[PDB]
Amino acid sequence: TRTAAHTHIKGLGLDESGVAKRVEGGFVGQIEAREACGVIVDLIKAKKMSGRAILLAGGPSTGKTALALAISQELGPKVPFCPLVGSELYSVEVKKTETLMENFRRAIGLRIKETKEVYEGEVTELTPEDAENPLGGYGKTISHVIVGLKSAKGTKTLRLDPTIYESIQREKVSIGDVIYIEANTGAVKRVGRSDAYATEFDLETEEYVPLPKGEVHKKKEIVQDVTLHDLDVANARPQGGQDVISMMGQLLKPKKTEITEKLRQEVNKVVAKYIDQGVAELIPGVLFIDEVNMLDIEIFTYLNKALESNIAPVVVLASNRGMTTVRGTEDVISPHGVPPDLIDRLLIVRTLPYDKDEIRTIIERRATVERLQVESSALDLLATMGTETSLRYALQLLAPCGILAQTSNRKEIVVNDVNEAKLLFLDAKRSTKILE
Amino acid sequence: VTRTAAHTHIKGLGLDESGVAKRVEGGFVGQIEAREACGVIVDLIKAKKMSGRAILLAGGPSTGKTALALAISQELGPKVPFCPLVGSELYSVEVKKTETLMENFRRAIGLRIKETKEVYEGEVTELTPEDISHVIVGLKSAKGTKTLRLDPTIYESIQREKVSIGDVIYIEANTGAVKRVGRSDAYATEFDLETEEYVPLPKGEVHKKKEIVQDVTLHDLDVANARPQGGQDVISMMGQLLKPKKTEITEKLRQEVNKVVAKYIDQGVAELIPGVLFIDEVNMLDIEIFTYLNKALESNIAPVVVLASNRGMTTVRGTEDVISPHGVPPDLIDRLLIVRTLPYDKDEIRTIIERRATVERLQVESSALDLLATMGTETSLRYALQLLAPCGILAQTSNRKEIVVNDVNEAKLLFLDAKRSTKILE
Amino acid sequence: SLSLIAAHSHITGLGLDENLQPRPTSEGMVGQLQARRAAGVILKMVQNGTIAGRAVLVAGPPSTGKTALAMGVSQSLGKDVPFTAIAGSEIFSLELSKTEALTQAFRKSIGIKIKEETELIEGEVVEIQIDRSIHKQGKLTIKTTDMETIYELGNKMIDGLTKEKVLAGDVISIDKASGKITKLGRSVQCPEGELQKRKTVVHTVSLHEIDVINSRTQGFLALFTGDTGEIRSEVRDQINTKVAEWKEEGKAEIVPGVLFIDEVHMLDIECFSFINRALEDEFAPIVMMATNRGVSKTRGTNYKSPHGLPLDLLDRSIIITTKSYNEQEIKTILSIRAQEEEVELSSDALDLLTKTGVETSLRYSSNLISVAQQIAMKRKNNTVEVEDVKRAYLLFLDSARSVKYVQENESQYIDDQGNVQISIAK
Amino acid sequence: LSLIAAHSHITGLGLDENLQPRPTSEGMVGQLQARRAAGVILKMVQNGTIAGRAVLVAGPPSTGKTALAMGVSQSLGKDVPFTAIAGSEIFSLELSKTEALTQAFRKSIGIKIKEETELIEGEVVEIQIDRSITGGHKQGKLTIKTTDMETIYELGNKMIDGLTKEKVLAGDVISIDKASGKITKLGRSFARSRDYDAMGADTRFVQCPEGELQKRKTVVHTVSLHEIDVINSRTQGFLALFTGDTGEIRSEVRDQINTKVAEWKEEGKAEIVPGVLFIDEVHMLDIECFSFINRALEDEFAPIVMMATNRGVSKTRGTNYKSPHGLPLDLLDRSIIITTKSYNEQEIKTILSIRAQEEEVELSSDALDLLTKTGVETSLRYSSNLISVAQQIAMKRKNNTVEVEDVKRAYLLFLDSARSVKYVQENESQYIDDQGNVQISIA
Amino acid sequence: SRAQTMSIVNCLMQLRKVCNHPNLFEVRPILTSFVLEHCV
DNA sequence: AATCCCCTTGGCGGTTAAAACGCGG
Ligand SMILES: Nc1ncnc2c1ncn2[C@@H]1O[C@H](COP(=O)(O)OP(=O)(O)OP(O)(O)=S)[C@@H](O)[C@H]1O
Ligand SMILES: Nc1ncnc2c1ncn2[C@@H]1O[C@H](COP(=O)(O)OP(=O)(O)O)[C@@H](O)[C@H]1O
Ligand SMILES: Nc1ncnc2c1ncn2[C@@H]1O[C@H](COP(=O)(O)OP(=O)(O)O)[C@@H](O)[C@H]1O
Ligand SMILES: Nc1ncnc2c1ncn2[C@@H]1O[C@H](COP(=O)(O)OP(=O)(O)O)[C@@H](O)[C@H]1O
Ligand SMILES: [Mg+2]
Ligand SMILES: [Mg+2]
Ligand SMILES: [Mg+2]
Ligand SMILES: [Mg+2]
Repeated sequence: TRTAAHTHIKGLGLDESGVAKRVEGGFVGQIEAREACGVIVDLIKAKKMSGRAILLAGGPSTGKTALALAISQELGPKVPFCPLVGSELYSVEVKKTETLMENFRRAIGLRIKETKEVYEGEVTELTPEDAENPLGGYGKTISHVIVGLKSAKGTKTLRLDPTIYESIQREKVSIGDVIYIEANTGAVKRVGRSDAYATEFDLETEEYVPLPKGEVHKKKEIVQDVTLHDLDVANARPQGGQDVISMMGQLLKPKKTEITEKLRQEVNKVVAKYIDQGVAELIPGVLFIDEVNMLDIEIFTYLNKALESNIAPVVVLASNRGMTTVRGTEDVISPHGVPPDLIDRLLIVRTLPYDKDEIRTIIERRATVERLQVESSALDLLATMGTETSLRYALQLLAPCGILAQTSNRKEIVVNDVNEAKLLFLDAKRSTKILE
Repeated sequence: VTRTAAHTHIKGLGLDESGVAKRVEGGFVGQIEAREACGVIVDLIKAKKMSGRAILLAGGPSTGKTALALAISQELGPKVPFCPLVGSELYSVEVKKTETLMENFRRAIGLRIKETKEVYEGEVTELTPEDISHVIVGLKSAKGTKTLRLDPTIYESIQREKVSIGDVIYIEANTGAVKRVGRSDAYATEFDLETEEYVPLPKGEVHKKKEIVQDVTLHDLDVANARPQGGQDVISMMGQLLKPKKTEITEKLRQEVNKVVAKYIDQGVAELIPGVLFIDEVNMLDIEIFTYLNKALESNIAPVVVLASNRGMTTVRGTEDVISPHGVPPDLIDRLLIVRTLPYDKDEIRTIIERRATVERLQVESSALDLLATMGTETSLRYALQLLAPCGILAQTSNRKEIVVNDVNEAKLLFLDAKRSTKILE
Repeated sequence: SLSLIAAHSHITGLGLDENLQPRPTSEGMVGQLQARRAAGVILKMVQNGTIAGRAVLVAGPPSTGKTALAMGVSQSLGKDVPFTAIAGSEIFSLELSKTEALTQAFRKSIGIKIKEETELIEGEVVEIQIDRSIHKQGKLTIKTTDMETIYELGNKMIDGLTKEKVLAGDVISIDKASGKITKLGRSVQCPEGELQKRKTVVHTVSLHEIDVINSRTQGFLALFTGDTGEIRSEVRDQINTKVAEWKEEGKAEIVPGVLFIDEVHMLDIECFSFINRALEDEFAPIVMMATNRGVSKTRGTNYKSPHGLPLDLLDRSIIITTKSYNEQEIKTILSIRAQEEEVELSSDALDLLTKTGVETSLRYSSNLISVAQQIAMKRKNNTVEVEDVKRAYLLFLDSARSVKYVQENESQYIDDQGNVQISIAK
Repeated sequence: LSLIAAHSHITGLGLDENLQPRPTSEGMVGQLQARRAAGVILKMVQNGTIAGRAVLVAGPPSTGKTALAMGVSQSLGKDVPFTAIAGSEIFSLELSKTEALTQAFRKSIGIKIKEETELIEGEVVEIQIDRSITGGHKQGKLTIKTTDMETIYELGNKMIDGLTKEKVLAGDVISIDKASGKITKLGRSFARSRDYDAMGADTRFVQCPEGELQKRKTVVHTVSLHEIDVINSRTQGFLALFTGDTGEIRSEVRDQINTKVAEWKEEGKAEIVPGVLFIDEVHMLDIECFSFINRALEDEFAPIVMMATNRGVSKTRGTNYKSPHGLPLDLLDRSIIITTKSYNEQEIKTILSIRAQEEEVELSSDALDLLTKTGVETSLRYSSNLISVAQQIAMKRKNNTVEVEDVKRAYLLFLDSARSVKYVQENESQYIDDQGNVQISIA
Repeated sequence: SRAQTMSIVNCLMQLRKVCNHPNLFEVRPILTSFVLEHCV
């Protein structure tokens, strides 16, 4: 399998009482940050509060993104988690504020369940009947239609409305075709031709499909997880309509538009009604904005208003710089490049740099997860190199070392392989020196 | 009878067979070395071998760079595609500057193709729908009759052209275009007054086939494969009124078009004519355009781009601290061969003025022409060139054909130079 | 794929042995031993496919072989593996955000191979019999090299054959499932065996292609028109999860590729911030970045940086450094270029070209070969001698000589302050 | 449709047969050198041979440069295109600067295609249209008469439909175009037999036409080159002629149109009438615009461009260096500059009198002298604007002439730039300064 | 020019055809767009 | 070794002599 930078991160690695083990879940160290993230994960699972914000402050290569991804893993794949970077907010189709709002509502998941009844099988009969008296209706005076469907467990004779007969005619269904009728909506679908009539003609273009399993009339409960933004998009750009105008609009590109507050309010009304009835349940997710430094002052000012809303996820922010002038402003030096007003709404989770033992353990774990064998001496050399230049430099130099060892038909990386890798691939400081 | 422009007297480079340039041929005076270099470049273009080659015509103002470019175009001939441009033309608002540059690159590469045209024409004798259904049409001519079956699109075209029995039509099979050319002559006297314009019954057989050679560019093929471009059907109308603006054509479309052109050449039905892209006032380009021009020149299918500038040690637009030889960053300069263009002395200015006067059908006295030459030397060559028309107008107003010194002095007192106007401002 | 000669046509590979040790001159590459060794390491990483989100910086002085190194890596990597090469100036678009453009570039370099097993009958048609309703009765006969049988048609097959209007005696191809019919000429070629064959067809697509296909009703046109627009992130998440599920099922495989940004020193700080995180996630290709400037101010920022790039990105990258060539390597590179351009240089001509390239620039000497060839052809000589190269040197100027001429005549060019002395007098 | 505007008083350049400017003619006063140069440019435009010349009009404000341009336009008259644009008009949102300049340049070249058409004119005698109910066959004949001949025409379907649409009757004099097919109702020959509705709405009789019933006439179609480009750019370009939204027309369209028009000229089908492009306040244009103007003037299908500038030495927009006229030296090298000077007292007085004649304001001698002194002191345009207000003040007084007291009242009520500047400097606290401070209270 | 150097009488008939009208040899083409066989 | 009958060819216009032909029975 492919090995990304954060594959080894499987979780926060905490005990039942909340204490963080020294080395668990792929993490090494960062005890206080891991405990704070665990408390935040508990707060998210509580599903009571809206607009809570935390900011992961620390230097480069400290573990901000690692902690965010650990939070995402701990919450599970049923809770929303929308990653972002500060640069992605600057769209060219709609204002940055609308993009931020869309991301906010993309992280409030809703689990909506609907019971659906379907009639499916192979058509055996189709006998339209007229009214008992010609004066009963208008024109064709078509009464009910009788259809016989066959399944693996038997047959059933259905009585259908003339609308369903019109749908059957539209879908071009003949005897022997496998069909699919939804009693929820009255929609008729043509699955294909039965395998029974596969050899009727030796050359024919028909998608032969097997007879449906189970009974003809099966009732199933369908559960889907959809974000609120999905409902907003569905309302803004509905896919219904078969007019020429409808199709022409379908062909057009889907440019982002400033979805009005009225549409959001109506969606919230219908969702609240369904949550009250028990049909749907709310799952507040998490919004992660990495490199918050790149946001403009306008985005931060709008964040101030967004975080006070009644429905707002837990925004987690990462900043790797301190005492930096805020983008879009000339004079406001701010603690983390984040305006002071937003900082007052935040809880800062400080993450601390690593020592040699932690770097060595990280290199060990990364080599293990990479399916690479590393000698102890070469591993100590890598640890010294990482504490000399950077952890990421060593972590990325591991792979070329393995390739070099393989080119010599060696199962494990030796110190000479690491030295040759250093000679072939430089670092930032050495590149700066050689270019000077 | 004829109009005159800045370079109407430039008919070519005036180079002999050996490559040496005569002092005065093809409307050029002096500039021998630049003419020889441009002749070498013309030979390179005619070789049709290299791609992405670039040269820079570097010199001061009013020195003969645009004239050299137009002379290269004349020497190459109308067969080859020569795309004139200005640095300011690449700052579009519908698509990015990179797309415009690439489109102009592919517009300067020529393709000549052979196509067989199937053409039907005759007087309609039957219009029977087959039942959106096919139409069965019967065409009669002076040599025979023929009955055809037309697709529904052609039926829609015929329907919207108001074609009835007795009308004469013209169906092009390849494109599906129907033109109602008029009503048959046999029905001219049916009524004494109607809007119908009558045409004779077509001669020859109804089914005609001809082979025509047509010149297209790669940009034409890209546009054809990218957006719908013609048609008399409402479907085509909606397809083209939808997505009307220019689009950023992808590399995939260009690669597929290149494969199609390679197939056409391999079959022998097409031949390639690489051409020239001329970008005048290249100093107006931003650093991004130059940076992409670095990559675009490395493409294996590119024209011989020629660039012209009249600036020295000027900073590059967009950057704030890059001083470059001609406003061109050093990365692009290394990709270029520079042809230096030199100023003109008094005798060559005099000859240029004389020939310009000869071109515009003016008569200039020798003393007046000497005064005009010395004032062009004093102020500017182009200033002396533009003074000719007012002098001729003044001479005509005095019922005098040849230009005299007094008319030149009057024109000088009426119209001023940049230096004189600035002095008046001071 | 017919095309003219580019500046990187001779580089047909990276020229490594089994032990990844580059030979002195192989596959069109000369010198750059350590750079080629590191490039081979990168190539092996790409071929393995187990490593994702690695950025390699190809830094060094100009005219050293950075783009040549990338081209060699691309050729040695071969086809059937994505390789997207975009200049840093292509990101800035009026229709796509810079982050969206970078995302699309990232997705373009990850390929997905999908195998489709289709049942198609191929043979030479003999007879077709279609009758009216007695809905439709039809029989077709297909002959091959060893069988001749009739097929009893159905309604839809009859409709399809009538729509195609297949004649007799022409090789035809019919798909049992899809129903598509592909026509071929009369049997040069002939049917080769059984009537109904079982051959799988593999489709190579990228993640971006799937995203655009699912973007709209007919989004696959946008892959050529370029009007994709900023795709919704939920669609990309759907594509990613379905690709994971398909790989688990084994019905589709992923082929990671290489993304090459030629001029990263033009991207702004937002682009680098995006790249930092885009590298971390899975399905991230290997990004190759080429830069030349030593220390410059990052676009969008007011501070210098070790390569024009922010320190956060440099921490995430491994740097491959290229070193300037010497006289012998210049000589052999020019020999390779001359062989590619079909120019027969003499020994003394090659030595003069080598000394000129060492003194001024390798690109300048490379460009002089074709001009020298054209000069010699004007003299009706086959081999290019010393005097032809000397005349090419005299006619065409390099950067240093042009700068010297501009500096010695700074009055006649337009300066940064906008002043020029057009008047030859005074 | 026009009102009394600033330059409404000039009907031409006022020149003799030898291009010698008259002391005062056609509305223009003084500016003898400028008027002679403008006449030379006028003759250059009328010749139609010299292409792509550039001419600059420089001078202090209120020296008559726009008046000179209006005089040139009036001397040109109709049938010779004149495109008056401002430097601010180029900077658009749907088109590039180069595209807008290209469209402005092409707007000044006119193409005339002359066609000969046959026209039927006469007074109807009898019209008769026979149509079957629930049937498509229609048959009709008409009798159209002239003073010397009368004839009957049996009509096709389309002519019957057209006459039915036009509501032609017996007492109608109509014209028929055999090619286009349009029917124009010129007038009536007599009354409509005294029916109830429409009793006396046809009193305006017209005389019966005279001569051959079917006579040939020539029709001239004048269309600018830009219109042809817009028509041939796309299929919907015809709508773009009125709506705008022409887009950036591809260069191939313009090249092909140029070739086709040159072929038309060589064939005698079309006559090309080049015109003048006039840019107000060219100093607002960017340096890119000036470079494009430099190149585009060398085209053979280019008009003659005239520009107005009063900035003296000033910073060219888009650059950080000052230039002699707000324009780069490259554009100054290929342009001939005509200069304008300040006006004497007598020239100001006669311009004021001309304006008073145009505004239909009767000024007394003393009032005119006071206005001239005020104009010399403050501004020509100030007194020009004061004339009409003085007329209104006189009307308020119920007097048909403007006296000195009316001008005094107008002077008191309405201020000049200098007086406003003085009042601002004296009371600076009552106005918002550049630093954003002002005192609102009075205590 | 071609007849100055073939038969002469056929050339005289061709010259008479020139004198009659140029359309006896070749009519001016009906320009129409190039058609690509299949899109990308 | 210098001169007559036919050649030598495009587009014309007559003008009989088979080709190919519904139909009548
Ligand atoms: N050697 C020459 N012989 C004849 N005519 C010339 C010569 N050099 C220039 N001209 C003409 O004089 C004018 C000079 O204009 P250009 O040749 O365009 O000069 P230029 O180098 O283009 O100046 P810029 O860069 O466009 S401001 C044109 O009308 C030329 O046709
Ligand atoms: N506590 C930790 N244990 C193990 N690996 C870590 C830890 N913190 C960071 N890393 C590793 O270091 C690298 C940098 O992490 P990341 O969070 O992306 O940097 P930053 O903190 O600057 O955003 C990651 O690949 C991650 O695997
Ligand atoms: N190692 C090499 N082997 C062969 N040719 C080379 C080599 N390095 C550079 N070249 C040639 O030099 C020319 C310019 O190199 P280029 O790729 O532009 O380098 P850079 O991008 O660093 O300037 C190319 O046409 C290439 O063919
Ligand atoms: N020579 C003149 N003859 C007649 N009227 C003039 C003359 N010069 C200026 N005017 C009048 O004075 C006013 C000056 O306007 P304008 O020409 O726009 O000034 P400027 O030359 O500063 O553009 C105009 O309304 C015009 O009618
Ligand atoms: Mg990170
Ligand atoms: Mg020029
Ligand atoms: Mg490069
Ligand atoms: Mg004005």
